[PDB]
Amino acid sequence: EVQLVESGGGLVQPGGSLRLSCSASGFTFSNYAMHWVRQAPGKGLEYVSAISGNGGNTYYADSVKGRFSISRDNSKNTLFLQMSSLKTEDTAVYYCVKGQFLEWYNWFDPWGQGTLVTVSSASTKGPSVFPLAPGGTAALGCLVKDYFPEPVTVSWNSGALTSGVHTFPAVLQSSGLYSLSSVVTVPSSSLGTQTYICNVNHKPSNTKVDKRVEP
Amino acid sequence: EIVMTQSPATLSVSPGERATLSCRASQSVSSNLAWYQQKPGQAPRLLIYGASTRATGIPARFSGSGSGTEFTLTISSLQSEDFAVYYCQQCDNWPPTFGQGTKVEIKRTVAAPSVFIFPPSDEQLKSGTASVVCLLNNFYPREAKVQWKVDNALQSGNSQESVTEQDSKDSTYSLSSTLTLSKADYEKHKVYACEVTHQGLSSPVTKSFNR
Repeated sequence: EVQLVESGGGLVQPGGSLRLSCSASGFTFSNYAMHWVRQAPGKGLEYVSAISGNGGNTYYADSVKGRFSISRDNSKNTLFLQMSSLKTEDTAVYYCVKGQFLEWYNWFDPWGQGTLVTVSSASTKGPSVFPLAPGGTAALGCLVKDYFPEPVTVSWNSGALTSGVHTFPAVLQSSGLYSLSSVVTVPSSSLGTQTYICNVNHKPSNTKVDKRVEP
Repeated sequence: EIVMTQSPATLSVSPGERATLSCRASQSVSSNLAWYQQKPGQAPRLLIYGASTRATGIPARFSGSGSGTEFTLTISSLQSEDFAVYYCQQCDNWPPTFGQGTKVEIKRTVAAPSVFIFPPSDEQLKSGTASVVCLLNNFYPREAKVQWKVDNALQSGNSQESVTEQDSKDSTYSLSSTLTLSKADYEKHKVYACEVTHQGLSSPVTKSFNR
């Protein structure tokens, strides 16, 4: 089976540079044009760049032309995207994508899993975790505030509590930091007797918090 | 540059019924059109190429049709996995362009949200900011309006919200809205209220607390 695996994504400042890699397997890499496509969080798909099978022809969307560079190593079956002259608007998941034999007027198949590039002036840091404090049903939760960059994971009771949990997409605040809420509905009669803990892990900052939420 | 326009923006379909998605190109691209499926948090995958050829491994219930400027993706009996976002892409012009996507969601009966309001914690107040959170839990359809009032003053520009993906079990949505105030501002006022408008509610519901 054909597999495409991107690496190299992460946080970078405007005025920095970043190199993405895509490792290809399961096909004769040098016989095929390759491409990059990106997707800003919550937005649609935007074509980025093309490279012919032997690397002799390259094409760039006007949005990245003069700033990004595409290249390929056919001996190592790798495709690259060099990102320079960066803008915050370059924040996106970047997808490696397999083309056909000639590079023009291709469709894209298959796609890599994607790698998230965050272009921002903000610096890495872990969240503060605040309680959303609570014979019927009650709601409680955790406010995972002021972290950067994405992503964060949230579980409840070390994974023992899954029913009724909603963990919301983060919002990007005007500060440049992210904020997310995770909630769960539980029996009102349990609020003072059952222990409810939200397990927050922010890998980019190596920050983990276990927060009990009580009335 | 060929402009691709998909319609509708969101298609609500009962499980087992047919879904028909439209894609229009601003010029003729013959049969040079592809369709992609993207499930939340996943990469897109190819469904259709050459307007009507199904990619390997794609179920038979997906079929593409059309030529020239008008194309159709037909999903003949929506299975649970099939609810996703669908993009078209012309494979004819040398700036490749995509449609903006059609979201296919499960249609179910109207369900009113349960609404909860959360004051800021004393811990957060110690650092000088107050977040007030309003939760709209397990409602359908997705359209809902949250209005924040602080001592009856409608808050505009002070809040952000987001919405979960459609729930796999009950096909509902949930929404969280955060109102941000400084500590000094939070302590100037007493009544904090979120008012929720939704098709499932005969009149707007308000949840509030006094600081």
